[PDB]
Amino acid sequence: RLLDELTLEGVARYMQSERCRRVICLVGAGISTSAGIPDFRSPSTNLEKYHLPYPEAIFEISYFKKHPEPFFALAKELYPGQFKPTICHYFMRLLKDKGLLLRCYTQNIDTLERIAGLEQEDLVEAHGTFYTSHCVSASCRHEYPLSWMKEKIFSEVTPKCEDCQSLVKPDIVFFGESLPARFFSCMQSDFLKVDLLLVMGTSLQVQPFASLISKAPLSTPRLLINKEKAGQSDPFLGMDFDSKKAYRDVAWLGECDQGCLALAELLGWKKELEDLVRREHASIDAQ
Amino acid sequence: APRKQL
Ligand SMILES: *C(=O)CCCCCCCCCCCCC
Ligand SMILES: [Zn+2]
Repeated sequence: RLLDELTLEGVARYMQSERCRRVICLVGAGISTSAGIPDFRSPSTNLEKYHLPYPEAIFEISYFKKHPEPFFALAKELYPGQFKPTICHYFMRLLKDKGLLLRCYTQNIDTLERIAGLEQEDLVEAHGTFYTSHCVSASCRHEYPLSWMKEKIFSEVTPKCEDCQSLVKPDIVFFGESLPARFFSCMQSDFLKVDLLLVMGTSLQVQPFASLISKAPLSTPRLLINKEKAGQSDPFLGMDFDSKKAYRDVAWLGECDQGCLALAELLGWKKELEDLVRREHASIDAQ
Repeated sequence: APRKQL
């Protein structure tokens, strides 16, 4: 075993050893719920006012292609009043600063990883992002920033390309679309090199993102920080936390921010994390 | 690729 005990204490000791050089983070909606961003995929998270065949169609490419207006009216409803990354986002910025971050694979479209200081090279936005938007005409593909897109969503004006008057779409991956090539290209390379997989705020229910946990080498420890245990084999159809054969998987159950605080504390990073977050939060508050 | 699905 690389972990001396299947606890957060064991993971922190591994992280400060010579054996742990390269960390992959896999993150989901659970890291952005304390920033006020809703889990868009959760049925338990105001649609009848549209002529949708089924509630789930508002996030399907097949429907968006037929009628984009529901998506954009909803985007106006859900658009955040502020974009303030969480302690969990800044923990990942610390990993980057400490030279430990190989890659962050995100299921989220909210841009908070970029605001927290992760560079495009550090990120695989598996489901794309609102950070940029593109004209949908294959011959044009004019790029637009989120400030432009936010202005059109609020106006209640369906966003149109200034050059060709085609629809402009946020660079998100709808349900029923292929993930970016970058997802597959990065996966092939990064999982040869990984020493630690940190799985934060995801119940691993979206494919093919959830398949990433099976790409870790057999020796690589996997730490889940999440409100609920996730990723175990389905006794109907994985992570092994609790069996007598468990050797590398650890669950820390709680809010993602509290788990990242607890791990930062073991690492001797609590004051650096507190100082980073308070500074960035003050900066964003003062915008 | 193997498309985005729940
Ligand atoms: C695949 O999981 C992508 C799902 C994207 C749905 C996004 C819903 C609309 C977002 C509203 C505003 C947030 C943008 C910052
Ligand atoms: Zn155009």
